[PDB]
Amino acid sequence: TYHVLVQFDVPSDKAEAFAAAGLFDANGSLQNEPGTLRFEVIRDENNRNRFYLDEVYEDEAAFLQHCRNETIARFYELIDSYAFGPLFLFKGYRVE
Amino acid sequence: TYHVLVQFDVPSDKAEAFAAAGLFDANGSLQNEPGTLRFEVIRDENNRNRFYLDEVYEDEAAFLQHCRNETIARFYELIDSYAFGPLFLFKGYRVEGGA
Repeated sequence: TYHVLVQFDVPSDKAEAFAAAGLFDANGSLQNEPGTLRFEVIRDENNRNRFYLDEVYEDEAAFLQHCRNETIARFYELIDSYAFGPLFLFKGYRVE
Repeated sequence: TYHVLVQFDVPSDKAEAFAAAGLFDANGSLQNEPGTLRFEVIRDENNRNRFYLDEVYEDEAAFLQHCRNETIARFYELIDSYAFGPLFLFKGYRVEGGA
């Protein structure tokens, strides 16, 4: 499996809005993309502005397909006015 | 849930030894620790030396329990001579209720 960790920063008063947008992305991607296997939104325990998306795909091609799909485009429409990112913390493969 | 992302760097000739140690840590923690819910070893797609541990716990207390248990202690005994880390990339809480 192909694991992609993404980091975003948002104004503190936009944190709840970002989290909703992240779950919108997760909901739509998991449901409609056969290559998208897991998609979690994580809030930093102390940094008031920082969130992480922990994404799992069958392979890199599935991630590139996600990048070309409608849900991620809808996600960016929601956050574009205020968010900073994506910053890719890593892309890698699971050691099974 | 409480999510912890850990990063390690190892010399190239110790990458297989690190993976074996990480697989021991993941299987030993998941099998024996009721608060340890998920534990994945991930190798960077290009960086030959870099590994990540993606750990999920019931709450912060369960991570701190993991930290005081015997599985992690043997993991560090296996990797001490060659590894660089842990570097904590993040600790955080999952936003719940999604599909």
